[PDB]
Amino acid sequence: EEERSKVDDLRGTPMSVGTLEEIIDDNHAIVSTSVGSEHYVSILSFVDKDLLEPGCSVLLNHKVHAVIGVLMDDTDPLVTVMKVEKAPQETYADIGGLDNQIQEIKESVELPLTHPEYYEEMGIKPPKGVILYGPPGTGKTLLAKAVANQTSATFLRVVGSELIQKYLGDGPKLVRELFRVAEEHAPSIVFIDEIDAIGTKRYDSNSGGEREIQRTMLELLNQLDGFDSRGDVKVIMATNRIETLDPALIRPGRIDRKIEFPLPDEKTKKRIFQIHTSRMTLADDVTLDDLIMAKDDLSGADIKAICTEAGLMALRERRMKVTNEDFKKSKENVLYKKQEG
Amino acid sequence: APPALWDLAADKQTLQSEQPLQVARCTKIINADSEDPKYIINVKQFAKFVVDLSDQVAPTDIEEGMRVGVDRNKYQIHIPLPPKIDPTVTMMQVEEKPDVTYSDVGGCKEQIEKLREVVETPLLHPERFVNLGIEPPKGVLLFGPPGTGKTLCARAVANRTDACFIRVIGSELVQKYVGEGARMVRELFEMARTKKACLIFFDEIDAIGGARFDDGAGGDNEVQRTMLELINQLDGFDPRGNIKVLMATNRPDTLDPALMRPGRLDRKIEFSLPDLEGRTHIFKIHARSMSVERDIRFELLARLCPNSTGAEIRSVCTEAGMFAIRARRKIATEKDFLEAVNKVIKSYAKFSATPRYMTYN
Amino acid sequence: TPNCRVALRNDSYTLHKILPNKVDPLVSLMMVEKVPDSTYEMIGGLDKQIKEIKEVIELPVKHPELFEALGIAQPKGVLLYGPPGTGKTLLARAVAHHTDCTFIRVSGSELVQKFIGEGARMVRELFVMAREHAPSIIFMDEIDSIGSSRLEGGSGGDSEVQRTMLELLNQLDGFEATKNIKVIMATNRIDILDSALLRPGRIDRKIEFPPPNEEARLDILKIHSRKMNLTRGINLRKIAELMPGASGAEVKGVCTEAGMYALRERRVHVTQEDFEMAVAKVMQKD
Amino acid sequence: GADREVQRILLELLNQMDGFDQNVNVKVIMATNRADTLDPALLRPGRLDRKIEFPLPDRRQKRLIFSTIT
Amino acid sequence: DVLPPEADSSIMMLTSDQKPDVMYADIGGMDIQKQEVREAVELPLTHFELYKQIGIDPPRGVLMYGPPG
Ligand SMILES: Nc1ncnc2c1ncn2[C@@H]1O[C@H](COP(=O)(O)OP(=O)(O)OP(=O)(O)O)[C@@H](O)[C@H]1O
Ligand SMILES: Nc1ncnc2c1ncn2[C@@H]1O[C@H](COP(=O)(O)OP(=O)(O)OP(=O)(O)O)[C@@H](O)[C@H]1O
Ligand SMILES: Nc1ncnc2c1ncn2[C@@H]1O[C@H](COP(=O)(O)OP(=O)(O)OP(=O)(O)O)[C@@H](O)[C@H]1O
Repeated sequence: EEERSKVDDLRGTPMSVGTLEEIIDDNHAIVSTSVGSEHYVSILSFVDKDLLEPGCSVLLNHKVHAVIGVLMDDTDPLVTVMKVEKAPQETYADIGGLDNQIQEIKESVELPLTHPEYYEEMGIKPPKGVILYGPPGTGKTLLAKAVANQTSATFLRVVGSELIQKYLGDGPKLVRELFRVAEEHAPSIVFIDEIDAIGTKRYDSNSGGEREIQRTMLELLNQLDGFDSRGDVKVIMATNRIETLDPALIRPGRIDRKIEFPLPDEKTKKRIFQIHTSRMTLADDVTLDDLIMAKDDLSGADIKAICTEAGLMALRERRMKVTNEDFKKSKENVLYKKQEG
Repeated sequence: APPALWDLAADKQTLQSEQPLQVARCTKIINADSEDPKYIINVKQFAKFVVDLSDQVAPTDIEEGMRVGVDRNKYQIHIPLPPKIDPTVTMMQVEEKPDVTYSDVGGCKEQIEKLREVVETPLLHPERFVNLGIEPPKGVLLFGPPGTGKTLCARAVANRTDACFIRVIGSELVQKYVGEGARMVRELFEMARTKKACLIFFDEIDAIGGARFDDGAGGDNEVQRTMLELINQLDGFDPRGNIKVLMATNRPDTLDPALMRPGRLDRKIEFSLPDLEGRTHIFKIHARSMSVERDIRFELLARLCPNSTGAEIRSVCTEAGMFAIRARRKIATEKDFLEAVNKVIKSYAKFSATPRYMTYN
Repeated sequence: TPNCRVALRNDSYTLHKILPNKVDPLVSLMMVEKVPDSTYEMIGGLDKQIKEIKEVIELPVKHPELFEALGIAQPKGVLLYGPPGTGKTLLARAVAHHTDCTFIRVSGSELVQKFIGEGARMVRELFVMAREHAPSIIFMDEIDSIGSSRLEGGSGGDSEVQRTMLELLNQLDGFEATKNIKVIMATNRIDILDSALLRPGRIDRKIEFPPPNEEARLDILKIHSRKMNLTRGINLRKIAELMPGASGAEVKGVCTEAGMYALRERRVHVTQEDFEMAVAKVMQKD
Repeated sequence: GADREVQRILLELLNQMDGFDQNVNVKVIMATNRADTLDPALLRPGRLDRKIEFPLPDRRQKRLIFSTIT
Repeated sequence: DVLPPEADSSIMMLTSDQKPDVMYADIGGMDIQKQEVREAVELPLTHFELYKQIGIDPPRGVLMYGPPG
C-alpha cells in the first residue's frame, strides 16, 4: 500500500548495481562497485542481510550508495552448462546383455531417492556414487544407462579434462563450483566420463605441468572424499582404462561399487541387432545368425553404423527396405574401414 | 508479508539516520604521520589526501596502515575500520558447526590420545601447562595410509570447546598469475592473530610442498615461493603465533618441508591403521546400523581382510544389507554376506590392491 | 529484450529509444574472413564427393520425415582426410550456403573466447549460440600442419579439439537438442590415426579428400581463369599435364601470379606463354 | 585487456581496410623479426596476400654486398 | 561540425619530406625481393585501372620476415 509508494522514492529513479565487499556488525556494509569504490550502507529494509553474505550483488541508490534491494542474477557461466535436459526417449529397456551388469547400478541409482522405504529402514546409506569403465572404447554403452537416469531427478554431465587444464588454474575451482551448484539443485546426478587427466600427453594451449595436473586431480579427490559435505550431487566416474588412475582415488570413492563392461556374446549381439532393426525394415532373406557369426568383438554402435550406411545406400535407390545384398555390401564398408588401417 | 511490512516501515527512522555517516566513503589507507594533528592518507580513488581527524576519535588510536572513514566534503577522518583483508577467499576458508564426534574412532588409543594432548588439553586447561611449564608443543603432522585421513580433524571439530577453528584446502594456495599466493598465505595469519588461539589446518601439503630444484625451467619456482613463504612466515618471532598449527598430507615427501618441520613442529605419528584386535572396533561402531544377529562373529571376519583400514570394512557392512535387500532378507545372516565379502575384497583387489604403502615407497 | 542497444535519457535515466545491436555480425566477421562464399559454380572435381555429402547434410534439413520411416538415426558428423589440396574448407560453407544455415567455425584464436562468455568449457556457450540459431554447421579450423606432425605435442594438442568434437557428439547423442547440428573434419594424415584411435569406428561418416587429378585440373583451371582477360589460343589440355601433384591452391598461384608478368608487359590481353611462365615459378619451390 | 582492445583495434583497422576495398586507396607494408607469434587471421589471404621472406645472403649476394660497401 | 579533414589528433603526417637517408642504389644484393616489392607497391599505386583491365585485384598485403640479415 503506502510503503510501496514510499520506499520507491528513496531508491529511484536511477540506481547502480554494485557488489558486497564485507559486512560490519554495526549494520554498516562495505560495498564495492565499478570501479574500486567503498562506502558504509546501513538499511533495515528488504534484508535478508543474513542470507546475502559478502561476495554477492547489491543495488546502489545514487544517494547515497544505499542498497534498497537484493539481486541474485543467474545466468552465470557455469549454470548454463547443466541444462537442459535431456529427458531422452531412450530407456534402459532398449539395451540387453548387461542385465547382470545393469541390475546393480540401476538398483544403486534408484536405491536412494525413489524407493526409499526399504533403504531408510535398513540404515545402510552408501551415498558415494558409482564408478564405471570398460573396453575397448565403450563407456557410452554405460552412458546408455545414464539416459535412463536422465529420466529421473536431476542430471548433469561434465566430461573431459580439457575444461580445467586448457589454461592456467585456479585448478579445481571450476569443479568446486559444480559441487555447490549441484547442492542448490540437490538431489542431482553428476556424471563424469573418460577421465584423461593422467592419460593425456600434450596439454591444451600453454599450461603446465604434468605434476600440477595431478594436484588439481588430488584436490578433486578431497572435494569428492570429502570433508565436510554430506550433499549429493551424486557423482559417477567412467573411463576406458582404469589402470591410469591412481589407487589413491578408490578409497574415498567408489569403495562400494565399480562395474566392468564385458564384451558381448552371440546371444547378446543377436539381441542388439534385434533392438536396432526393430524400427528398421529389412528383407526376408536377412538372417540374424550369419551376421553375428561373421562379426567378432563389436559393440552396439558398430552394428548400428552398418545399418545406418545400409539405409544411406538404400537412399540412393530410394528404398525403405534394405535388401541383404545391399546390407552385406554396406557391411563390407565399415568392415573395410576398421581393416584398412 | 507482515515481517516485510514492519521491515519497510523502519525507513522513516532510517532516513533520519541516513543523513550522517552515509558520506563516509571511502575506505582509505594512511601513509605517514608528519605531526600530531596532521596525517597523510591514500585512497583507492588514487588521490592521496593529507588531512586531520574528527574530534570524536582519539588520535592515539590511529596507527600506520589503519583504514579509516572520511567525510568527502572536509576529507577529515571519521571512523576507523578494523576489517581490511580479504575478499571471499577468507569466508570460504572459515568453517563452523561440529560433526563426527569421538564415538566415531576405530579403536586407535595411543594415537588419538597423544594428539589430544597437543591441541585440546592446552586450551582446555591453559593454567595447568603454564604453571608446570616448560611449554606446550607447536603442532603435529598426520600421514600414512588413507584410513583414516582427514576424519581425525572432524574429531577436533566436534570436540572443540568454545571458539570455532578454520580448515584450509591445500590446492587453493597455488594459483595462476603468480603473486596471488603471497597475499593469500600472509593475510590468514593476521586474521588468525585476531582470532585468539583459533586453529588453522592445511590439507594435502604435498601439493604445495614440491621440493626442491630442477635444471629448467621453473616449474618449482612458483611452487617454492608458496612453501618457502609459508615456512618463513611460520618462523617469525611474533607472537608466534599462539594459534598453534595442524597439518596433514598423504606421503611424507618432500624433504624440504620434512627437514623444516622438526625445528618448528613435533609429534609426527604414523597409522595405525587397524590392529588385528582393533579391526573389530570398526565393526562395533557399524554394528549400531541395520541389525546384527547374535551369532555373528566379528573377529572371524576381521582377520579375513588385513590392510583394509575402515573404509573397506564399511563397505563390508554396507554390502551385507545391500545384497540383503536384493534377496528381501530383513537381517543379514553371517554366512549370507561373507560369501559376498570374500568376493568384495578379492574382486576389488584384482585390478588394484590399493598399495598406499607403495605410493610413498 | 536483453542484449540490445537502447538510448538512455539524462534525467530519469530511462530508455528513450530502441536501437539495433550486432552480435552475430561479430561471428560472421571472422566467418567471411576465414572463408569466402564459394558457391557450387566455383568448385570442380568433387562432383562424385559432393554427391556423397549431399544426402548426409540435406537429409536433416529437408527430408527428416523419412528418417523415422527407415528407422535410421541422423548422421552426427563427417570427415575429410587427404593431402591439401583445397575445397574441403570451401565445400563446408558451400553446402551451408545452399542450405541457408549459419556457418560456425571452432577456435578460432583468441576473440572467440572473449566474445562468447568470460571463461568456461567453451564448447557449451558456443553451442548456446548454435542453439539460438538453427540450423547451423560446425567446422574444425584448422590445426592441420606438419608442425604438429610429431604426434607428441601435435597429437595431444589437437586431441583437445578431438575431445571437443567427441563431447559435442556425446552431447548430441546423449542429451540437449535437437538436430541440424553437424561437424566437419578437414585434415590430411597423422592425427587422423589419432582420431580413429579416439573414434572406435563409432560413429562418423567417412569421406576421402582426393589429390588433384588431370581431368580435375582442367575444369577447375577454367573456373579460376574466369576472372582474368585472355585470348582463346590457350590449350588447357597440355598445360594441366605439366603440373602433376602439387596442390589445389597451386592453381591460383599459376593464374594470379602469371597476371603480374602481363601487367609488366602492359598487355591488356594475356598469352598462353605467360601462364606457362608461372607454371615453372610454382615448380621451383617443390 | 587494453592490449586485447588494441588487438581488436588491429581487427578494427582490419575492418577499416575492408573499408578501403576496393580501389582508392592505401598501401600497407609489414615486417617482423619472428613470424611464429603472428595470428593466422592477419596472414590470411584476402588481406595480406603476399608473404616475402628475406633470404640469407648468397654468393651472388656476397659479391654485391662487397661491392656496395667498398 | 566535423574534421576538415585532416587535422588529426596524433602522429602526424609529413615529417618525411626532409628525409629519407639514402636512395636505393645502396642495396643491390637482393634483386629477387625488389622485383616482388616493386610490383606489389609502386605498380598498383601508379595505375589503378590497369589491374581492372586484366581483371586481377591488386592486394595491399605486404609481409616481410627473415632477419637477420
Ligand atoms: N546390448 C546393447 N543393446 C543396445 N544398444 C547397445 C548395446 N550395447 C551397446 N549399445 C549401444 O552402442 C553404443 C556404443 O557406444 P560407443 O562405445 O561406440 O561410444 P563411443 O563413441 O566409444 O563413446 P566415447 O567416444 O565417449 O568413448 C552405445 O551408445 C549403446 O547405446
Ligand atoms: N580406523 C578407522 N576408524 C574409523 N573410521 C575409519 C577408519 N579407517 C577409515 N575410516 C573411515 O573411512 C572413511 C574414508 O576415509 P578417507 O578416504 O576419507 O581417508 P582419506 O582422507 O582419503 O585419507 P588420506 O587423506 O590419507 O588420503 C573415513 O570417513 C573414515 O571415517
Ligand atoms: N578443387 C580445387 N582446385 C583448385 N583450387 C581450389 C579448389 N578448391 C578450392 N580452391 C582454391 O583454394 C582456395 C582455398 O580453399 P579452401 O579454404 O577450401 O582450402 P584451404 O582449407 O584454405 O586449404 P588448406 O587445407 O591448405 O588450408 C580458394 O580460394 C579456392 O579458389
